Amino acid sequence: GVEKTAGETSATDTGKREKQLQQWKNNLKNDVDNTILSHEQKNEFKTKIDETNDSDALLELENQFNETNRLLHIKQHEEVEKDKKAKQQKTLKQSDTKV
Repeated sequence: GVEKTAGETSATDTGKREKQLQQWKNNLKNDVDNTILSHEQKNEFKTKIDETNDSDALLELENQFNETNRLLHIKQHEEVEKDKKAKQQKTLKQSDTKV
């Protein structure tokens, strides 16, 4: 059928679906703000979530911030253990008997 039609290709649709998207966008930006993402990363995801009408790319943004947050919980845990169990460094004796 049609392709990338060079002209005045103006979509009169997406205005109704946007209402449904807005509630979903609020949900995603809430989770993004509740997660341990950096100040820049929170704003970074929120911007995309608002600008994206593409439901598939919104599903991708979920996969992205949940991944970023997961990577953060793993990285930051090791950095917490670094200070919390810094017994081979100038630190108090938090002798955390745990692995």
